[PDB]
Amino acid sequence: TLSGERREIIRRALNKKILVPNILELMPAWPSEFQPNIDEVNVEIDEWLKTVNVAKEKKLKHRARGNYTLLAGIYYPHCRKEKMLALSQFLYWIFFWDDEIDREGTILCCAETNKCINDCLGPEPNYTPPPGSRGTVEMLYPILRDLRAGLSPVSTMRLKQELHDYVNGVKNQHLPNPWDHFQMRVDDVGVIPSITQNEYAMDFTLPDWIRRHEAMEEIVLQCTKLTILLNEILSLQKEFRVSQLENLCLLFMNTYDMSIEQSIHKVLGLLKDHYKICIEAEARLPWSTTDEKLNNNIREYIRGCQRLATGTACWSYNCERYFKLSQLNDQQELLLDLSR
Ligand SMILES: C/C=C(\C)CC/C=C(\C)CCC=C(C)C
Ligand SMILES: [Mg+2]
Repeated sequence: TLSGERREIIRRALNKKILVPNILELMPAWPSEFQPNIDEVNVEIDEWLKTVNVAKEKKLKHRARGNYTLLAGIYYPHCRKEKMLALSQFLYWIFFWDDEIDREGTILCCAETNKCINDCLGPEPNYTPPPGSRGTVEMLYPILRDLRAGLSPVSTMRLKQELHDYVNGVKNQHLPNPWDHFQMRVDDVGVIPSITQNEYAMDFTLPDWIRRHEAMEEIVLQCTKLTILLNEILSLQKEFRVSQLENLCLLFMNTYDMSIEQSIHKVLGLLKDHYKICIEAEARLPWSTTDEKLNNNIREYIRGCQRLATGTACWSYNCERYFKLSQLNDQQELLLDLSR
């Protein structure tokens, strides 16, 4: 039965301590940087959060442990400070929304959220939340409006589809097979809208014909996979402690009777594989022989993709969403601790 499988995983992983190498070292060509106005933007974010209709203690737990302005600051380290506000607000939205979301309640929330996405990003814009909107939907209307104000319709269409994909993936969601779990996250994970928001952050539009080029599709895919893989390792302690066993490390343990150490090693191996694929795709991009602006846009778009992966790791090593920062030693090696 499913309960026997879950119970045995818990039995095998309980109280295990695993030292994880610094994941940033597995992506050595891709540097991590910090937007220089994070503190100033956080002051704005704190004033804004007072107006958000999410419980005070919940907003504060996210602000304290997640501190998503820092995440935006690492995703978008070269944007101007004026862009940082909407970018930080969006991350507060998606984490609040994911937190707050009972099959009926989920279906209703997803429908109201998809409606907001259509209202704000679709061909007949309406930025006014319907009366009686829940807090995590009401707050999304002005965020999408502000993002759309700094986006071409080309980029807006991609953001719209990507947000629908995220919301519908949440709606749709034996222990599962590890590869089924991985592929589901590759389709469903909320990271692609962050790649598109680099176009907002750096005020440019990547043309569709380049976005659809096999090598650019590959880079987006590889960076999505890399972000998932490192998140599986970095979130293992958090998820195991609330008995959320659908973590890739535990699924490798279950399906293949791997030890927890072997399974983490396997995920780290996949990270290195997909990084090398990603790097090799750059040579195949349709770089222009003449157009500096176009090539700067291609460069910025792929740096945005790479920063999703390095930035999610770097942020995880600089906040307390996933573990206590005392669990890092002086080499940024993480001592996971699956105690309860
Ligand atoms: C799966 C979580 C991560 C890869 C961390 C970075 C992800 C985002 C910034 C958007 C996803 C938001 C969620 C609440 C899952
Ligand atoms: Mg996770």
